[PDB]
Order: sequence, then structure tokens, then C-alpha cells
Amino acid sequence: NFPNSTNLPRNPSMADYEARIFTFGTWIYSVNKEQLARAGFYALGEGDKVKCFHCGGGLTDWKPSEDPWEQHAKWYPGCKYLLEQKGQEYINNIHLTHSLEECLVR
Ligand SMILES: Brc1cnn(C2CC[NH2+]CC2)c1
Ligand SMILES: [Zn+2]
Repeated sequence: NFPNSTNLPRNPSMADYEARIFTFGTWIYSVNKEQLARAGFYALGEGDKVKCFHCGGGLTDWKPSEDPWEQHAKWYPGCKYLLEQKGQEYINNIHLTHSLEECLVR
């Protein structure tokens, strides 16, 4: 399933922060649910699998050191919600950071 790069959200029923927050319930996973929701994510109920309301992008297997906004930019860089909330400069930094993180050890 291709990522949504239009200015229109794929799941408008999940456009409000509060709506997204209800999807998690009791959340045992290593990444904060408030932080996930702020980054546009809602829970699917399949372990720690989340989806962005706007781009439709799915993310799974969260480690405690990982950041929702960073991961969002890493895997769904065409997301218009992401661009709205963070700006292109932030997004550029993240890409550069990760691409460089490769030629550090990898
Ligand atoms: Br595409 C995709 C699905 N999950 N992910 C990562 C999310 C953060 N944990 C490591 C995996 C990328
Ligand atoms: Zn998105």
C-alpha cells in the first residue's frame, strides 16, 4: 500500500489528537503514547504497531531510544502532516542524520 503524499489525510476520523489517544488503551510499550499521538500516530491493537492518520504510514517494533517524529520522517518523508508540524529544515536534518548514521559503523 503506497504512502499518501497529498495534503488530505487518509484517515480523517483519526485527525484529532484525542481520537488517536483512545486507540492505545493501556500501553505497555517502550515509546510514550502521548508522544506517538502528537506525531500523528494511532494504535492498531497489534503489539506496538501504529499508523499515521495522514500518510497512512505504519511503524512497528519500537525501541526505547527511538523518537516518533524522527521515525515518521525516516520512513514516511513525503507526509504532509509531518511537513506541516515540523518544517522542511527539521526534516532535512533528520534525513542527513540517518544517512550519515549509516557511514558511521555500517
Ligand atoms: Br517501514 C517500518 C516499520 N517499522 N519501522 C521501524 C519503526 C521503529 N522501530 C524499528 C522499525 C519501519
Ligand atoms: Zn504521516
